[PDB]
Amino acid sequence: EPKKVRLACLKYYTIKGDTAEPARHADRCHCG
Amino acid sequence: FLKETFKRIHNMDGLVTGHRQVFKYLERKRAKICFLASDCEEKQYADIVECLCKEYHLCKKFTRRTLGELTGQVRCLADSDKIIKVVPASACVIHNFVDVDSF
Amino acid sequence: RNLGSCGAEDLDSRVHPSTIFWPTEADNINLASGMRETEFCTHIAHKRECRICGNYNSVYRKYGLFICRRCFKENAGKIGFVKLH
Amino acid sequence: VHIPKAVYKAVYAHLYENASLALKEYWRVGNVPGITYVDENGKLCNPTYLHVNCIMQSLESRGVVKDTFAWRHHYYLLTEKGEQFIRKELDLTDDVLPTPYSKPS
Amino acid sequence: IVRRDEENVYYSKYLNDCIMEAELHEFFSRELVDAGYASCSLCRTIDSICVIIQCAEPEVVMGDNHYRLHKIEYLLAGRFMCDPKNFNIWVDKIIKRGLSAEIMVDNLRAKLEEAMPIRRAAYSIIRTAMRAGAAGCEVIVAGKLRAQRARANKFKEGCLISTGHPKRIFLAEATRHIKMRQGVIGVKVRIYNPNIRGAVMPDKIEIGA
Amino acid sequence: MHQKYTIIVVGKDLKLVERYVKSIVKEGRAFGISGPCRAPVRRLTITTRKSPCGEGTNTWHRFELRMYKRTFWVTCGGNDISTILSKTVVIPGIQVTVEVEEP
Repeated sequence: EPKKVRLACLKYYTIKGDTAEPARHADRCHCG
Repeated sequence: FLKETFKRIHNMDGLVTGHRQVFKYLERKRAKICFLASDCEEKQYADIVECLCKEYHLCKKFTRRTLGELTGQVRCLADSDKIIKVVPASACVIHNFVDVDSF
Repeated sequence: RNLGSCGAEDLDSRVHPSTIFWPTEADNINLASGMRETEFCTHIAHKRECRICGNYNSVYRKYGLFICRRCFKENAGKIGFVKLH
Repeated sequence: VHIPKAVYKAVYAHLYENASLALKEYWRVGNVPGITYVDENGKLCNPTYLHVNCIMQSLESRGVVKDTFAWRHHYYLLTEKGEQFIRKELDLTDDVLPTPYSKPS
Repeated sequence: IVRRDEENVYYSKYLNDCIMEAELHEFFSRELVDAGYASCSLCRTIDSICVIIQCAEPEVVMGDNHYRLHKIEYLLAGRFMCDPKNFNIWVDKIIKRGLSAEIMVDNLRAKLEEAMPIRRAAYSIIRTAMRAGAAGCEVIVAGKLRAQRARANKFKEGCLISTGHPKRIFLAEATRHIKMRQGVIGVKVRIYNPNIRGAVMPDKIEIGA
Repeated sequence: MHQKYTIIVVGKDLKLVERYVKSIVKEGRAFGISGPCRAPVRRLTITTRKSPCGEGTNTWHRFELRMYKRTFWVTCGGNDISTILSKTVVIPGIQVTVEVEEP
């Protein structure tokens, strides 16, 4: 019964649309 | 105008909402165009879109509620009448696409 | 668990590859083509049942009927069975 | 319960083309050999019994189709209302009609 | 001299279609009650399927523009894995309905579900049968007709035979179940016609002078 | 031209199967077909308890199904592919009497 974490402007990875990422252990979006 | 084809699109879909969907539709997706929410919650919220679009097909217009109208994102009773508040959206993107009358 | 693995001496001893001799009984094609899905019905076993009343007890497999006995005296006349001698 | 839209369209189209649905009373895991769709999967794949059973249950409860259980099979048939509905989702127009209207021959 | 495992193919190929027949009969009896469905027969052809129905008035089930019937044909294509358009259905009509128990019992159930009294309905059925030409007819009603205690009363008129091989031809019986408020009401019928198809009952002697 | 053909007939009633026969043989006198080979009768047997439950004296039902089979294979050279249909049409088709053909 784990509960979500609020979503926000995580896309600010780049200061100004520097297109960087299209974290603990390096895992792929879903599987690995 | 621009109020009938979206509906024809929606039965086969093609429009999307929410921030995560658009960006994943902005990059690695066939983004034709999208009619934005026009700098609502934050301009930078959408400056992330404009900057990437101009850095990497769309335009802007002030009609968010309509964006929720052509979008089947409002509770429509069988009588074909408004019920709930037309759910504002912003992700706007268009994919299958299947306008020309406007341009 | 997609990256786990065990000592090879512990992997030569896995079961015979020849699938299993426990398939469900399907009368026609309409039945099937062949999270919880990992174990919803993994217990694969025969489930042959009356094609009339869907019961697993007292099913006449003889001649390929698959008809319960109580669900049979009623339809025997329609099928063609007749009570003589 | 998380039924994709593709299954909805495939079911509705098969309904229109044959105005019917001779389904089975099954609840395990399996695939229907008739209706098939090719989307995301990338090839014409069958759907699973649970999804279609839920969909047809909704349809019947809504009056679109009516059933007629006999032995172990569900026999559904759609009405005038259903014709006036299925027509809407599949982008159809009034003039188009189901195949059995014409001659099977 | 011969192999018994081949002819078993034909034999098992004639058993399958008999079972196919009966499922259809149940389906019809549960659906085409408004058309007075009586029975069904099937001529398995190598080319297609031809089905000959027995209804009191086919025009009903026949449907305007034959729409309903054509809908039906496609439906049975799905279940039997047969290609549609090869499942042609032919309708046939019955004339001496009084000679058939099934139609009369369907009529009786229809009447009873209206809350029509049992006696009047049964005797209407019976005079119908004797008008159509009948040597006898018996009717029955068992269930919780009035009080919690259940008892059965039977009506009749003329003679009815209930023994021998002749009971397998000249005597046609039928039954139904009725789901009413108090509980299941059970009704059954039987008509005796010794002159059907010009077949003579035994123990019958005619002499000329 | 010549193919060596066989005719199978199956049925559960003895009357029609003995009536189909006369018609077909009367029709084929010219083409050279000859009488049948009446095959051993196949006896299906089922014994079932006469009650839906165990009670009273134990009484049994004895159902059976007889299947009759007549086989004319005497057409062969006397009948060509097209001429076979000549023989399978003039006969009086009965609603239940599957007849299969195979060279």
